[PDB]
Amino acid sequence: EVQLQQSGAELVKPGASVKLSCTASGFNIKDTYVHWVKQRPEQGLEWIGRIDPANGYTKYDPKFQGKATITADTSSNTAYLQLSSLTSEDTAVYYCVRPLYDYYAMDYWGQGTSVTVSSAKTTAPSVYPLAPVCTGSSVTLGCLVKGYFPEPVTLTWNSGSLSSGVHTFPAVLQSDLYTLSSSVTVTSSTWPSQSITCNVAHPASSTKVDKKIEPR
Amino acid sequence: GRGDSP
Amino acid sequence: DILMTQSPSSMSVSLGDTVSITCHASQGISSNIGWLQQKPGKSFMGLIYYGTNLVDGVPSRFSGSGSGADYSLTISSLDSEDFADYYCVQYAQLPYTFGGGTKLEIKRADAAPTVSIFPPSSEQLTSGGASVVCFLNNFYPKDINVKWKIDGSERQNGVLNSWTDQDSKDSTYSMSSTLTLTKDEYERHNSYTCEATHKTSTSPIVKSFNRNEC
Amino acid sequence: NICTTRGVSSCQQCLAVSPMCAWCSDEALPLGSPRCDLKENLLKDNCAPESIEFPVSEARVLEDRPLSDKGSGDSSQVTQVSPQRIALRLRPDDSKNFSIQVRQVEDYPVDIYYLMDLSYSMKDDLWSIQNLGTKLATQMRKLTSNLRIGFGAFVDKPVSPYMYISPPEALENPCYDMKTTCLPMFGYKHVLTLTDQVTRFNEEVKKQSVSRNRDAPEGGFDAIMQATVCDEKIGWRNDASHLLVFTTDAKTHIALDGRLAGIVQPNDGQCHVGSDNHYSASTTMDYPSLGLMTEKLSQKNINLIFAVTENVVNLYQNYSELIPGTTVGVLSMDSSNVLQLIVDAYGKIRSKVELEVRDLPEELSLSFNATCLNNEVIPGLKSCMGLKIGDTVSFSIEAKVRGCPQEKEKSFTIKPVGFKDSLIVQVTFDCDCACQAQAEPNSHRCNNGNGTFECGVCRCGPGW
Amino acid sequence: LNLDPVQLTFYAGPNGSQFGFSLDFHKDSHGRVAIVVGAPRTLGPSQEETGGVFLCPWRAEGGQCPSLLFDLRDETRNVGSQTLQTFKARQGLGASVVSWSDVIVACAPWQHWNVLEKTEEAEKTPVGSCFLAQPESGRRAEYSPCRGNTLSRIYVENDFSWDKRYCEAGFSSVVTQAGELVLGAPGGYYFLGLLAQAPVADIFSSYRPGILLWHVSSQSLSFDSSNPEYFDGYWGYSVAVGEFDGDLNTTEYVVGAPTWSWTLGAVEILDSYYQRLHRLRGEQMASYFGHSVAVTDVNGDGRHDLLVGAPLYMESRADRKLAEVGRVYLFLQPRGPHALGAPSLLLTGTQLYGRFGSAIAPLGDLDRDGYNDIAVAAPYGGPSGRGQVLVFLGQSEGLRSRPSQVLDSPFPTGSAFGFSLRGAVDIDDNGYPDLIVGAYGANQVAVYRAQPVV
Ligand SMILES: *[C@@H]1O[C@H](CO)[C@@H](O[C@@H]2O[C@H](CO)[C@@H](O[C@@H]3O[C@H](CO)[C@@H](O)[C@H](O[C@H]4O[C@H](CO)[C@@H](O)[C@H](O)[C@@H]4O)[C@@H]3O)[C@H](O)[C@H]2NC(C)=O)[C@H](O)[C@H]1NC(C)=O
Ligand SMILES: *[C@@H]1O[C@H](CO)[C@@H](O[C@@H]2O[C@H](CO)[C@@H](O)[C@H](O)[C@H]2NC(C)=O)[C@H](O)[C@H]1NC(C)=O
Ligand SMILES: *[C@@H]1O[C@H](CO)[C@@H](O)[C@H](O)[C@H]1NC(C)=O
Ligand SMILES: [Ca+2]
Ligand SMILES: [Ca+2]
Ligand SMILES: [Ca+2]
Ligand SMILES: [Ca+2]
Ligand SMILES: [Ca+2]
Ligand SMILES: [Ca+2]
Ligand SMILES: [Mg+2]
Repeated sequence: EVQLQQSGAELVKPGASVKLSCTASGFNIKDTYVHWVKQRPEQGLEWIGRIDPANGYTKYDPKFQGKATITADTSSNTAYLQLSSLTSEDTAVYYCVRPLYDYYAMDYWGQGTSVTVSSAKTTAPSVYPLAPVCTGSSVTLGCLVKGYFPEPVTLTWNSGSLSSGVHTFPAVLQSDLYTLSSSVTVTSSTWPSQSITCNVAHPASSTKVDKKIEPR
Repeated sequence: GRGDSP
Repeated sequence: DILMTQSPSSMSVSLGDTVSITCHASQGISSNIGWLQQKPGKSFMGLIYYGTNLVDGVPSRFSGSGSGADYSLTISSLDSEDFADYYCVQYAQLPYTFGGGTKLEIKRADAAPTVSIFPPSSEQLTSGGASVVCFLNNFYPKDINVKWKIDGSERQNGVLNSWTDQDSKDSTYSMSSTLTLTKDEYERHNSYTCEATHKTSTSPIVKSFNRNEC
Repeated sequence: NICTTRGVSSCQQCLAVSPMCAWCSDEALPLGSPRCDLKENLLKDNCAPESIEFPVSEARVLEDRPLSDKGSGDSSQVTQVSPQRIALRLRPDDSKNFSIQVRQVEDYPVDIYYLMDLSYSMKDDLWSIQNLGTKLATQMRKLTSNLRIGFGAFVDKPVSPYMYISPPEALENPCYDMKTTCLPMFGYKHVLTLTDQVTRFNEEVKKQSVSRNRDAPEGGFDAIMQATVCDEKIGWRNDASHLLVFTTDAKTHIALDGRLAGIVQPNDGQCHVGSDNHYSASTTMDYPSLGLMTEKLSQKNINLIFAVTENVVNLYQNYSELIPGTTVGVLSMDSSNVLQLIVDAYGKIRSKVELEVRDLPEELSLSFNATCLNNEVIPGLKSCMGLKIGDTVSFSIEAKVRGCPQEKEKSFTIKPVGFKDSLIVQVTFDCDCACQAQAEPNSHRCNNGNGTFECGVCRCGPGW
Repeated sequence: LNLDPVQLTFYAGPNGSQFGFSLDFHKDSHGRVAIVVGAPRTLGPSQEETGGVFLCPWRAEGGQCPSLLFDLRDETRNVGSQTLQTFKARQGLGASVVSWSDVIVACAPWQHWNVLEKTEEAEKTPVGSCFLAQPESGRRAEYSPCRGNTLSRIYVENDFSWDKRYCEAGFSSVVTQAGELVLGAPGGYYFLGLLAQAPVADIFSSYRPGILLWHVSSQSLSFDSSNPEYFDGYWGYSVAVGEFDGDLNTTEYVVGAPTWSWTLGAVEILDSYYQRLHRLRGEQMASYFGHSVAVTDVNGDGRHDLLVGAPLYMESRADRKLAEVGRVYLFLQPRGPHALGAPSLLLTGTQLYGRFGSAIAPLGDLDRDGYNDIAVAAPYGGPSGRGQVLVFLGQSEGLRSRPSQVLDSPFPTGSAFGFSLRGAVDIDDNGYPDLIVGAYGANQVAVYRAQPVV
């Protein structure tokens, strides 16, 4: 079976360089072309270039000329994508791609390698409880995890107990730091009657804070 | 290659 | 560079339906086109190559068609696994170029958002900052607009938004908005509000509170 | 003796016994005297000398022109073999000897057709030989006063994949992608018919240029075949040494290679060079085989010379062994030494004398003693080597007939390979008696009409 | 011995088509035997020669045959800022044909190919191509392993390495029992010669029309060399398969290189990875030793033996003279892991220029005595030069030195009777294996039926 195992998520500072990899599994890297594609949420998919591992000849989209360099080592059955002078715009997900039958197609894809450029150092999150204002039948609480880096973080209520009826939102980049929040909805007879706690863990800095929600 | 040339 | 105009940007449909995505190149590409699938939170999978040829392993309910500069991807009888993102790509000329993409979303009856606002915590206030959070939960369709107002007047600077993917077993959407100010700037004003505008209600859903009061 | 103890019935049977046996057709012969006996014993019994039938094997010459001292002058009235014709008479199970002389006549006419590889690697060679015509003439002048030289060129079959067929520009100029120009590809073309006007060679050579093709081996063997079998166009003379000088620096295509161009039709060994002077069957007919090449070279008496570069000398030496009569020389990378190479080949070519026999009856067997160098006899040898132009050798020959053949008159030929002259041997088998031409059918003496009377005895008539 | 030379069957194609250049037997899914015939110069769509294939049903009286249709149109594809081009004019479709299972493979060794990019090009060259068909279903596929998209300039910059532009894939062909197609390409790697292999199943499942350049991952090609012994060797002029390493799980390749080592000629035996197990050198230069190869156990010991033809071999004769007559060599495979030694038998032609050994066909057991037999063609032999096929019977010690039967050509002069041969199949179902003989010069095929021994 054909599979492309790419390297783990990278995390580097602006101005530095990084070298991603794409190892062939179940076949010879030298069989077909190998392409690199860049994906961003707003911008979308962009073709960087290709290489023919057999000989080493490459093609690049002029937009990435100088920034991107594609290479390959048939000995280790791997293809590489090296980026330089990294900036914020270089923050994206990178995929390695090869065709199935058609020489020029794009059929098989690697799982993708995440790259993130930031000058921020390992910073722990600030957990702030969110209680409503001083009424209805159903009540809603919240939790704010502001100013932390890098990702990710695991948020749970009552240590996994309270699961259903919860909405944890995707983290967002607050100037070189991440911010995340989660809401939970229950009945009026559940709070403040029952105790509810916000459990946030940030493995990167090795910290696990717990804040119990208090009324006003 | 292995053809016509000195 | 060849431009790939892909439409529609998104569509709301149900299972068993037959839907068709279209792609328009800026010039003729003679069937040199491929269709791709990316499930939410996962990598890509090849569907079609050279216009009409199915990638090995792909179900036959998928089919490609077209010629010149216009092509189509069709899914007969949608399956629960087919709800995902789709992209077209041309390889007639280098550099290869991709289409904008198309997101197949689950369709359901409209639903009004559950708005909830939350004043800055004591812990944060003593830290020197102040963030007002506003949750908008379980609504449909996804199209929604939020607006922050301080003392009645709109505010645009210092606002962070975040949306969740369509929920699994209820097929709704939720949103989160956070207005971040300084402790000092926060105490200059009294009233704070977030207004939600959704097709469900012609009038905007409002929720507010007042500093130095409860 | 064996004659009497054999108890022969007729004069015919008597002679067949042994070459030493004789017969007596005399009427007045004693009671029990054997009519078949030694000629001496017969005369001792008062046998009429005229009645004696005793043939004797002999060999006298009919044509015996003296060997020429010079090959110049005369419209080929040159004699290099003597005698030219002899009459031979043999009786059953007998033999007789006769001699023959062969000379390498000085100042004999010479034809030299220069067949040149003009693929791209030979571009420099073409510059070196722009004065070969005159220089060669000056040197050969010391050996012959009748020189004629000619020129022909070859590359390879003008068809893919040997030929470049794209872009269209490459057809008119194969060297288009090299900042230069060369001729469109061609298989074989005749340029200059054999002539004594040597400056014609120089000037023709100065207007020649190279072409270019894809694969190393070239189509020289096609050119060799056509240069051989196109007599009139090339212009070979009847009475002259024929030298075909073949120059190349590469391997050569051979029979069956042509299938890579979709050509399967075997070479027919026929002429296909028209008025345009190009080989018109190049793209439709396969390369010739070594065997077919040998046959035609031998038929037209052509001495093939492989003048090739040292990187392929071994190859062509090995081919030379499969095509007898061929000579090899080491050519420089620019053909700068081809002059001396030719002069040396000519020497080596006229340094051998090898006898050959044609149309020899089944009943005759031959044997040869050779006298080469300085009167040195060499039993069972029929070929001399290490000769110089002007030298003369001789062979002693003995023919032995086995029994007596049905046909009483046959003729065969003994010719040195490559030579024009030859010795014709008219053989006559004498196994009959003269008295048989005056027999008496249904003679009154023989069983009263039931027999025939010949040579003194009674024979059982025909039908019994 | 027991082929019937009195009541023949004749099949005919169009004049000038070279009908009979190649042939083979074909069994349909039901076991019905038919004959597939190639005609390399059959006219195509634009009234130009493209070659063609015919599938003749068995009939005692023979006659004309229906066509096995293939696409004969030149193709063009604009992709990846390049232009791919195929050229089928004079491609020689049907220059080789072979049948396996219910599939037919017909090749066009001289199909040309080119790739354009702006002002540059790959060069218009004969990469060759094979066409595959499943007649009963109508399935069609192609296989052209020597096609590439590298520009001429790149080959020059790399010293013309791994240059497969003139392969002429399909020049020779053969299929393993397991259904692996092996192609001889005597022009591969700048005329060294190469071999291309790929499972038939994977050729079909990976092929789509209009692509022109696609991957067959399970394929395997032989390798380039720097040893001058291989230059202009035409390695793959002929090919065959068999069992020569004692391991029944592996299939070994037999490859002819008629001009190997400066036209000395050679035949090599390889494993499925193109590693060399044995090499048989030619006896005489230019004899084309390796022109044809045949594998079959002739001495009934269960061990495949090898036959090599050298159609241009010159025998020595009285007065130091040579006579081109052709020769065939027999190599018996010894017991256990050992190398094939000197030949066990030498068969030599008699007619001058007869080309004895131009083709060698295993016949199976013709006379049913327990030993496999063979047929050798001399397409210009016989006292009239019209062509002859000689049958040799197997025996405990190899082969009989004298033929048991001789087949004189029923066609006129120049028919090339015997240029193509194929036996070992019972077409009339009488229990005896039969022989088919091609005569492309006459555009006809002759069927000889085996009969009970007289
Ligand atoms: C022109 O013809 C000459 C003369 O035939 C030819 O030279 C010969 O080349 C062959 C092949 O290379 C040589 O054969 C060798 O003989 C020696 C003994 O002298 C052996 O030791 C060698 O054995 C090796 O090769 C064998 C197979 O051939 C193996 O069985 C063995 O294990 C070894 O690997 C080898 O046989 C031969 O010596 C010469 N002969 C002479 C007289 O030099 C030449 O190659 C031809 N030239 C061209 C360009 O065609
Ligand atoms: C060739 O030479 C041989 C000797 O080498 C000759 O043979 C001799 O012939 C004479 C004839 O009188 C015999 O007496 C000798 O006994 C022979 N010698 C031998 C050893 O055989 C022979 O005659 C010569 N042949 C020719 C044609 O001249
Ligand atoms: C035959 O040989 C003898 C010597 O044995 C010689 O004297 C004679 O001249 C020869 N005969 C002829 C005709 O050459
Ligand atoms: Ca030179
Ligand atoms: Ca050539
Ligand atoms: Ca095996
Ligand atoms: Ca055996
Ligand atoms: Ca048998
Ligand atoms: Ca039968
Ligand atoms: Mg050359």
